[PDB]
Amino acid sequence: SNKKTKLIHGGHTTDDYTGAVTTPIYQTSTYLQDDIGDLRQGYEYSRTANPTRSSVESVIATLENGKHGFAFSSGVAAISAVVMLLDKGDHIILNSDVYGGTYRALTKVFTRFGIEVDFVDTTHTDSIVQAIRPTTKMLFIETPSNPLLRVTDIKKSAEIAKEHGLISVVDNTFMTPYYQNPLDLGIDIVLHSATKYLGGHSDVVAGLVATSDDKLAERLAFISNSTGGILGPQDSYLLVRGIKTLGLRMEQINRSVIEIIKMLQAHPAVQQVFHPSIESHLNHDVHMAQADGHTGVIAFEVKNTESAKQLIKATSYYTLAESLGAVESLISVPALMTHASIPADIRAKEGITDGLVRISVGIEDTEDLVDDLKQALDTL
Amino acid sequence: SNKKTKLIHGGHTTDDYTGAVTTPIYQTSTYLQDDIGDLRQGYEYSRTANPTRSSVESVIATLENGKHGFAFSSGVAAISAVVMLLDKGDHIILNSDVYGGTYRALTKVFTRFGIEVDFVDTTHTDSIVQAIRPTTKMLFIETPSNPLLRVTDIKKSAEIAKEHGLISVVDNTFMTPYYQNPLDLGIDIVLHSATKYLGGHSDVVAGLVATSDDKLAERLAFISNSTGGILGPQDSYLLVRGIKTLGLRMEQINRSVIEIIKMLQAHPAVQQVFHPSIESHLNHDVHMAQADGHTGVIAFEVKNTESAKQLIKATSYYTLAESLGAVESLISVPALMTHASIPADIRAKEGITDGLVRISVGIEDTEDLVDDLKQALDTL
Amino acid sequence: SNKKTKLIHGGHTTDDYTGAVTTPIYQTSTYLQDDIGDLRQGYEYSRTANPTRSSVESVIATLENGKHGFAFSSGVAAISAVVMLLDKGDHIILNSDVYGGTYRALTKVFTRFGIEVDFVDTTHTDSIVQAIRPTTKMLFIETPSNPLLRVTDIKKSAEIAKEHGLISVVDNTFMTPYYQNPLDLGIDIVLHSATKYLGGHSDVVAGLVATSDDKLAERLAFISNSTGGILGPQDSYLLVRGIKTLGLRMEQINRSVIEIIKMLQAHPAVQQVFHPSIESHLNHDVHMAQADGHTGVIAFEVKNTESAKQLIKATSYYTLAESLGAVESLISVPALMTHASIPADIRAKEGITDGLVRISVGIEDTEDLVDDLKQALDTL
Amino acid sequence: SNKKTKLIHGGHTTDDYTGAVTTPIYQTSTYLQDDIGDLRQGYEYSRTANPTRSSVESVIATLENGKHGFAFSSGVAAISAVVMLLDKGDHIILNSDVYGGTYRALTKVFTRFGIEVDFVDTTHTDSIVQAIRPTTKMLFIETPSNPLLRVTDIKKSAEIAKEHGLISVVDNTFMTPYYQNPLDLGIDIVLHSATKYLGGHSDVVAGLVATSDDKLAERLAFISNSTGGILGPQDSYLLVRGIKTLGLRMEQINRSVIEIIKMLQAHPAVQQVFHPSIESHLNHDVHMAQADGHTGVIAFEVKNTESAKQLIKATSYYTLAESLGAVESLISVPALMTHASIPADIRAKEGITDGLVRISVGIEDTEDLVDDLKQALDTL
Ligand SMILES: *Cc1c(COP(=O)(O)O)cnc(C)c1O
Ligand SMILES: *Cc1c(COP(=O)(O)O)cnc(C)c1O
Ligand SMILES: *Cc1c(COP(=O)(O)O)cnc(C)c1O
Ligand SMILES: *Cc1c(COP(=O)(O)O)cnc(C)c1O
Ligand code: NA
Ligand code: NA
Ligand code: NA
Ligand code: NA
Ligand code: NA
Ligand code: NA
Ligand code: NA
Ligand code: NA
Repeated sequence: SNKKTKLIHGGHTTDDYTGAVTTPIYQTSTYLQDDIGDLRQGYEYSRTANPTRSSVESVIATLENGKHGFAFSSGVAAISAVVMLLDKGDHIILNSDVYGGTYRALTKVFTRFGIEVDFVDTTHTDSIVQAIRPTTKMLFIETPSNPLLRVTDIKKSAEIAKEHGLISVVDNTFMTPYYQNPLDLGIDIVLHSATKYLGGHSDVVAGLVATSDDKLAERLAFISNSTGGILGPQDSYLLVRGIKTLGLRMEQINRSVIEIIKMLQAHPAVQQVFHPSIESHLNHDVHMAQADGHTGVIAFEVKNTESAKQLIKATSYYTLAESLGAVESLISVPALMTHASIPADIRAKEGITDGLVRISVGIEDTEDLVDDLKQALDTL
Repeated sequence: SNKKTKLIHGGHTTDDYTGAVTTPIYQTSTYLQDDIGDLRQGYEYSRTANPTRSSVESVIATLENGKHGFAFSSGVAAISAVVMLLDKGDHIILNSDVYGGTYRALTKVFTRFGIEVDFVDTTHTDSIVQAIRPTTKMLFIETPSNPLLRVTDIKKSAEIAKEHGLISVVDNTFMTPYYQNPLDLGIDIVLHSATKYLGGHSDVVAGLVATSDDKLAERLAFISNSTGGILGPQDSYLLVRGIKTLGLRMEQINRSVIEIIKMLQAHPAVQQVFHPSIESHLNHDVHMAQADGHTGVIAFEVKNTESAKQLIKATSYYTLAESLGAVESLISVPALMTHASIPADIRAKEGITDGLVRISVGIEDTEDLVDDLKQALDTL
Repeated sequence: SNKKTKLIHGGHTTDDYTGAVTTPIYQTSTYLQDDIGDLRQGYEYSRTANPTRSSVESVIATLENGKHGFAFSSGVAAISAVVMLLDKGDHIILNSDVYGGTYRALTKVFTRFGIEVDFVDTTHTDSIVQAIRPTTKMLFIETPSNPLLRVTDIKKSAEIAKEHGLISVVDNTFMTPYYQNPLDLGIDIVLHSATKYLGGHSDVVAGLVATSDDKLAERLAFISNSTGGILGPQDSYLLVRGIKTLGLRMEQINRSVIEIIKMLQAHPAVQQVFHPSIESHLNHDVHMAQADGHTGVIAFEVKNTESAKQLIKATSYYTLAESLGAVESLISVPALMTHASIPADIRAKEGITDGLVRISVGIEDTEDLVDDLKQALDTL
Repeated sequence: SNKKTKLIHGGHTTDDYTGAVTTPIYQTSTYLQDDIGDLRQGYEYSRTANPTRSSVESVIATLENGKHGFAFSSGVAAISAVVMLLDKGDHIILNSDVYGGTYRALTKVFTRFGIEVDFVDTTHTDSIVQAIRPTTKMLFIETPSNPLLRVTDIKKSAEIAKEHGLISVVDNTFMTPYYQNPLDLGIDIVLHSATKYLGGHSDVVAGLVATSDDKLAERLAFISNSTGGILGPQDSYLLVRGIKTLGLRMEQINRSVIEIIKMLQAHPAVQQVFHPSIESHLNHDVHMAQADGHTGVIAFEVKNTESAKQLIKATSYYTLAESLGAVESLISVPALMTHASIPADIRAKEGITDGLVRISVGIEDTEDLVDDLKQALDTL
């Protein structure tokens, strides 16, 4: 029925055999066959299928309202598998500010295999239509994006993709299936870095993919089996376990996000704040139309590198580390940690200023997170 | 010093911090930074590097006498990473009877990305020289191969590759580093399905890669980080644990292999036996020159499908399952399980007869394995 | 600062060495010594101390505002260790309705070792004073109790224990440290079946003990080391992980508990409801004075065995299984599952009627849990 | 049939449900019941029984030729459970040099519960007969003992126990079931610290118990369920995995033991050597009558503390750490590490001289272990 119930009872996460109320961890590579070709429960080799992996695959399919789930050894392994649906000479349209690892994979790996990519500003969906070439096969969209949280209209992207025969893909990592369901809006394939919110505890690197399309699912299964970027059973188990509390975690994070944004907007040492909940944010109305909650990632401007570093030193409850979606609140400086490759003038042009801070809101008490960040900002 | 000592004390498999005599399992995705960019021990994000994965990587590099190790989510993920060293338009020479998963990946995935492949009979190394095209970049060799155990001269392959500027790769799964060290013979890259002998216990799917080449290592690290087919920490730990007993297991397997082959050659219901220890086997002398032991995989002919199936039913200690390198002895019928896709007439032409049986010798008592298989053959 | 923050940042649950943001899993039994007797970080043998176990021990000590934590292989192993603080001839006072496993251990194991026990109704604390013998050494109190949720005044129990030289112990399983802190009220020792709420995911059997008393801690450490009921590192890790979401889970459970109790009190097929939040419940005022929330365990009466069984069959979201504190809502019938040993007439006398149902409220959506249980009650 | 085959195929270590060739890890606390009291496969609560624990229990029962197995959180938890078969006023006879942890448990824990113990020299079995009191209920024997490897006649001990109505117990840790089977010689109960050889990889703390006696098994099951010192599922799994290679490891260790003892006896810086394989060792003939191999623990005398410490510093392949039965060879000095509590004069009287060295032989190459220890002895 409701979302918090579906998180607990959706998917197959018990043992039919013993009745165990959690998925057994099948730390195994192969399976007895009673006769040649007769598989007791359909398992024959863990790369092809593993019962613990099958459990987390059924969870993500259920939560995204798809039919088929796939678990990969990382988010970028999921992305790489989806890109390998295409051939040399095929073309992909992506949003201009995709995740750095996605940008790296596409422009430094798959470009050597002859896949062509263009990065366009998808906040206006007619820019997608202009970029469509005769060779375009795929539209790949993150929303909201990192680190400036640009929003793309998912449903219009799906219609454009359908009209032009494109496979549509949404990287739904930042919103999670608790708040945004791209398959319900016509998207062909949805994927996640489960390393972030889904696992939720900073202790699994994993990617998840769901689709309702039988033929796309069969092609993904073939690629997964052939290139072998499969999630292991122990990580599959920890993913299933972490997903149980996804709703509670996301709701705590959202309460804190609202209060933190009020504080940031009021504070004199903060300039621009980037988050889709802000009413003046581009495509705010579009985000509310396609999601019923918010990501915990917020970016905001302080004055310069020195203020950003002192902010980090002065906070007691914001932890300096890579990644997002932890139970701890995380803090980082994109210009130094994710975009330090880009020359400074182009960084500034894109809005990645020296004093741009990104926080990933965790599940600490709301008042503590607000008060801690405010008192640290007061030291500026 | 000697091999069994190096298995125990080679690589870094203790905890410098606590002194723990086994590698801690870092079930973690990210790492505190004391200041922006300052990593306490060089770790920042588990996809890029994880201390448990680093441990198994240092073991495989040590055991193969290389400098750099890489752990992937499966054997075929390791193979896929190595193939991705090449670009569209590049050409690969492989032995004609490569592992089915390798054949599938190359001819159904990477061919769509414009990598060109030819499968040639490398048992004569001048067939490699004939196949070399202006676009050839890589020579990929398994030895001995599956399921007929064809042997390829590793050292001459390495010289040919050096002379023509080719990256040379050996799939060393069947022999393990305990018996065959391709990097010592001039090969650029050695790889393994650690799913088999290295893990040794049928409970991890994993691939391992080693090289001494700094620049190839840097390219593999970039591909691993970008396409994300990384082995998880729990599987990395179980791999390190299984490798400790590799020498004892391989030596038990070899004692049984010798006795089983004597029995098979003497038995009237057995026709041809395929194994590199047989003196009339093609390139027997070459195998002894490049290895100091034997794989546990043996193939042999019985009369037909019915005899093969009754053999399986009559054995008490041979287990019908996919994979090899278990502690249990495994039995299978290639024509029904690995080559059933190939039309029957071409199967017979290649020597994959209906009555071709493959066994993977385990670590059960030698006399039991010999006696069990003999009494089952007597029922034919 | 506030409770939800302390759950995330309290205790030592990172790796000082690598910076890993989660506790490494030390699957290890022993530790290198640089010289005889010099331990790098104080570890020498995992039974005596293990760094992953040390992490969960520091969490429970922090959450209960104690100084010393201890992790055992189960709740009853923790209880057994605490009982072994006493000698033959010593006497224990416990509440009359202690957990069945505690009753079993005391009256069928430790009674054979000459420990004497009396079970008294501690809802009136003067009954403790009357039961105190010259040989009494320990007062052991659960509050609230199972399955009728009787409440005992913790602070008065602590004063009585101090006045008469008794070691005071509270089994704080049902309330968790999120809502009730016995050490802050003068109790000597607090313990938990971490199998329930603390782990929270039905996937660890474990006991935890905390104290502020240096000398009691030293005696518990000696008993733990000597009788060896230690929690393993993998379970220790999963406990630390589950505790992160304890606050969010308990708060969801409490919202559902309030609404479910309203429904139960209004429903015509329900007679008596047992829960400390009900204002007419014995020692309701005492519970509010010593706790700032509620357990998720509720008991209530339907008509008979048949109604209880049909209730179970008609619910979609209440799961029939043993244990409590899961993310799933659990349902059971004490007279058939925990008290079937007791003759029926004595069952009825104690209030364990045939139609007494116990539910453990999980973290499903509140409206679903209320509506599901109501519609099932309507079928009666 | 033969021992190495029984190690692989004995016990139930596959999944009947999926066919998985390894035991699934049931990281779970509780189990769905289809109706009240109807258990799908007999499981209801993991403390009472867990399917992964059940697997390792069936292995130890099979390997010791018993009927019932029990897995505890440590060796001393197994010992404590067996001691709790007795009541206050009952008396136990143990060998005079039992393991220090066993001595500690008995004389500092269970003595407070009124169990009486006498430690006698069981190398002459008539000393057992003399020590038998009217209150004696149990005979507890280690053979061979630590650190001087005294041998006790198991079969005569069993007959004495039967004649006088005693429960007989053998701590079979040092020999393992691969070489010595006390239940076959009439002993009632056999137990192990699986922390040592059985796990074999220094990464599990665990105890195992086997018996053929239905009534003793029922009493052990009740004590295990009631005091809760149960082994967890992950450790149970690693135990099952480690036991697979027990035969190969023990045989490698035995080859090295023979050669090392030759070297030690010939070396001028070595005085007495203690090991049951030495023909002049007390009860050498008795050991050969009840075992078909040897423990890897050897003790030998050098001159003094300084020589012992320099020996440790000069070895490359002997590791200074607590415990035994690792894949690594371990070295220690009892007078400083296990018997430093005992005054020096009594240490010397018992034979625990300052220069007494204990080694636990691992699975490194035999020639390396011999040569390394010899060259280090030459520096004396
Ligand atoms: C309610 C519920 C569903 C239905 O989810 P929708 O959001 O309506 O698609 C599925 N599974 C479970 C377990 C549920 O409780
Ligand atoms: C002997 C030894 C080596 C050297 O191995 P080679 O085969 O000579 O290359 C390396 N590491 C360890 C731990 C050794 O014992
Ligand atoms: C707030 C806080 C504490 C203090 O907890 P009290 O309830 O005041 O005893 C301890 N640790 C952490 C991490 C905290 O945030
Ligand atoms: C041979 C064998 C046995 C019999 O063992 P004994 O030592 O004769 O008691 C039991 N189980 C298996 C799997 C065996 O192979
Ligand atoms: Na479900
Ligand atoms: Na669709
Ligand atoms: Na080493
Ligand atoms: Na080279
Ligand atoms: Na902390
Ligand atoms: Na106190
Ligand atoms: Na078996
Ligand atoms: Na007997």
